[PDB]
Amino acid sequence: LHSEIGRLNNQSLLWGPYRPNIYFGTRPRIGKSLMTGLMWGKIESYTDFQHTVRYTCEQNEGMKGYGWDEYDPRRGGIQSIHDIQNGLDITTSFVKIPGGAHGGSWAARIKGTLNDDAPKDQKTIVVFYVSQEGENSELEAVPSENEFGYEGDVILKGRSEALGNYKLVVTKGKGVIPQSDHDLSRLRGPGQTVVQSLTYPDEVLWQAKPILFQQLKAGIDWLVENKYDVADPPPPWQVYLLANKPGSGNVHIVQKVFEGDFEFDILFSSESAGKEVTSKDLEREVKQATEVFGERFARVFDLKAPFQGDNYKKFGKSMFSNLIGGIGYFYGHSLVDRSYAPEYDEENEGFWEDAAEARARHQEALEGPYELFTSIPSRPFFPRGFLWDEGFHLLPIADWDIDLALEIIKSWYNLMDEDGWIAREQILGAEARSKVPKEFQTQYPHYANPPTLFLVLDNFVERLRKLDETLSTASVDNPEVGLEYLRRLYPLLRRQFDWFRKTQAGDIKSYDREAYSTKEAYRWRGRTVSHCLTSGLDDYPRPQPPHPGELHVDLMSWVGVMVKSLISIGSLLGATEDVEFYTKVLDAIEHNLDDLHWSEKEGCYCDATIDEFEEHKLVCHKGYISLFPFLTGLLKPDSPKLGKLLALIGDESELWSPYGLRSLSKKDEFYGTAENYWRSPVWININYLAIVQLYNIATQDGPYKETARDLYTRLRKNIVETVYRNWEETGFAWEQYNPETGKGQRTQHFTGWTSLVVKIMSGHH
Ligand SMILES: O=[N+]([O-])c1cc(N2CCOCC2)ccc1NCc1cccc(CN2C[C@H](O)[C@@H](O)[C@H](O)[C@H]2CO)c1
Ligand SMILES: *[C@@H]1O[C@H](CO)[C@@H](O)[C@H](O)[C@H]1NC(C)=O
Repeated sequence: LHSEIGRLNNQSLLWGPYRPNIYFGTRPRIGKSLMTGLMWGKIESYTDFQHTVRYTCEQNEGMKGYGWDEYDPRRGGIQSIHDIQNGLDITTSFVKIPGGAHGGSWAARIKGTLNDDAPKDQKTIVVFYVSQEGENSELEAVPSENEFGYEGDVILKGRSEALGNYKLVVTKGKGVIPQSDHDLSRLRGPGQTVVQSLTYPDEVLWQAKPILFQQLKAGIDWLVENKYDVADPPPPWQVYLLANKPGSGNVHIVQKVFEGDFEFDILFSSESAGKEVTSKDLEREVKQATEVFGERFARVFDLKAPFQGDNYKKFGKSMFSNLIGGIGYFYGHSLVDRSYAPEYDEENEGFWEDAAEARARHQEALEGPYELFTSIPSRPFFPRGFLWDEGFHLLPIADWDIDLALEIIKSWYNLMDEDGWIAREQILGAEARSKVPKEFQTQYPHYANPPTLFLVLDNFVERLRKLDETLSTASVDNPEVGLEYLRRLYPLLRRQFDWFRKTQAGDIKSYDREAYSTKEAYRWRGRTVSHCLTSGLDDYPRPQPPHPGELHVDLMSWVGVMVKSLISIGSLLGATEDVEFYTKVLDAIEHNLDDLHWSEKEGCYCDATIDEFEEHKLVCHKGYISLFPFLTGLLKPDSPKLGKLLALIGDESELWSPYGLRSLSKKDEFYGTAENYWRSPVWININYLAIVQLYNIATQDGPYKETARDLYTRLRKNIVETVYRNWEETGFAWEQYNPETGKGQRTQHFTGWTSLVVKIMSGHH
């Protein structure tokens, strides 16, 4: 049955718009196969199209916004693009039609509506770019009956091992198609849909923009050669209309020009399915997917007071649909320093200078290829896998579709090397590398990231204890299937645990360090004078200078989270030897959190170093780090330490702003200094952890139940309304929020863990 659910999840999830780095495109979960991409731009002059054309996601003054209004990767979705520069409101509706043996069929409608400001007769160029990688696959444009291009539909006929036989149709579309009475029309036609069919080596097919412009430039070179000149120039839209040359190749460019409003359809028909897809199919399936999205949303994300209103519901659907709509399929080589240079052990003072010298040897090499199926923080800015972000992304996704969440976790754990390392940042293939400066591509096998993916597995275990609709819950509805998933994953989870203890070890023994345990102490590798990027809290102030004796209380808490998950999953699997080892470790972390990281003087947890005089010194910077044992749920609800942390959380003069908890206390000397990234702003991911833990305490007998209930109620309200007000005014989820003003700041489209807000609204954790 596990096998069967496997095959059905593959077939369900194979096709999608799994190219979140571009406005609209499709690819299957196959490395070397069929990819599609949409381009558009106004053309008003001989030189503006190069500057107006849209392909890869950006955010600037020229784009009002964009995002998914609805999405489910099994069914499809509707995306809205609001383009100020090109005067266009675009709708891309995508829908999946199951059948046959090759992951089924799909359809998309592209709709462009000129905004009020645009000239009514604006000319818009639209390109549908189709590419196919694979040594023994084929794709052919069926020629038109007509001389110069297509009056109707364009038909591509294709074959591969992976997809079988298929046809891809770009429909004629609705809208005015401009006509040229110029002399050139004798040789290029008056104006019509055109197709150019090309071949390049498989590894450059992704470079859609340069491949297009190279064809456009050949077109213009031909005009200059053939006496079309400034005495009598063709109109700009005809100078930029490719000469029709359909045929066979691994690239197919389908170009249309519209005057005013336009729409056209893309119909992908898997031959192994029944009848080929029609525009009527598309319209029907789009209606259906919308009804299904509506029904699932009211079940899965039932928003509780005071967020029951339609305005909060619209907000929730937008925050949710952008998070799940960010799911991409990435394939290619990763850049990795496999030197394991000894400078990376960081056992000396000044270790960051040694580590710099090792990096400057540039021993990194490309390795893989690898594949990843994952949600992303940011389409325009960070369209790739981030290890601790994904833990946050999958909490709402797992509610919606636990089986999808488990596929993504599986995809992440298939990246783990023999040692138990997954790169914190997954830059797979040249297309992914193009969005990243060379200096920042290289991953390091000694750099960890919080294991937030365990928090999702915790939600799954609690659920496992206590056809699309069926597939979505098959791994909890069939406990046999769920246990078997954990059985295969468990060894990887245990390998990572051991990797953390081996590679991120703190030094107790070699200093005057008293503690209940000689084993349990941890230090994030990879820290520089002003940063600790591996912790995920880039510039939170840490002990100065960095030191091999440093201990980080957040890292110990994360190991705590891991052991509690391994106890749970080990138990379900009856790994009794293993569960006994974990239990001793958990008891040891509970004691050493206190002996090594608790400040009675400050009333909070702190990182440690060793002094100028080689003694253990606590270093207290009141903020998120200080709360970590509480945030990761390691503290008993009756703990006096917890009560002191609730006093810090609630204190307006330290962390409590009207807009949520400040990353750093207003009292801390590093408040609003340097880049001020994690040194004051309100971050939705850590606020979410705090809201879940306050709720935990509010729903138990104990001495802080009522303090927790009050703080839970207000914190939930402050975080949701801050993100809501900003979405209302700007159309964006933001990366962080200003604790003085409430404004969203840094990066837009952060869906992204800011989308945790859908879960905070639905409550009942
Ligand atoms: O140096 N940069 O290439 C760079 C460029 C830009 N630009 C691009 C063009 O213009 C607009 C903004 C912005 C920031 C950076 N900073 C470093 C950076 C690298 C990768 C991800 C993140 C975001 N998160 C940071 C979180 O702290 C972490 O926890 C989380 O895991 C991670 C993923 O969400 C930050
Ligand atoms: C989907 O299934 C095929 C064959 O059953 C397999 O090769 C592939 O690995 C599966 N998915 C992924 C991305 O592994």
